[PDB]
Amino acid sequence: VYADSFVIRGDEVRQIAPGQTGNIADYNYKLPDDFTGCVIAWNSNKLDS
Amino acid sequence: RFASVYAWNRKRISNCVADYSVLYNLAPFFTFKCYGVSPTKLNDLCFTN
Repeated sequence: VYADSFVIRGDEVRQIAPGQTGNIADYNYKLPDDFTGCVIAWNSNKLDS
Repeated sequence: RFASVYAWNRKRISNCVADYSVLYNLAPFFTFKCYGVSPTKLNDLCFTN
């Protein structure tokens, strides 16, 4: 089991779908299309800002 | 000013270069609802109009 956690600005939360390009993903971390697993995402404006 | 539902405005675009790379961030395109053509590979097809 591998949990990979980070924080991204809320404009492209739905871009992290596998096999998709995007400036926050194609130059930081990309995901293979044959990936199996789950995605969890939520807003954290008040804990960080 | 935009148009009404019964009087929507219709514009044909021709004789230019389909470049949606700058259309990614600017005009952020909140909907990924493209089903006839996959929007990730939009730049690889040529449209007569």
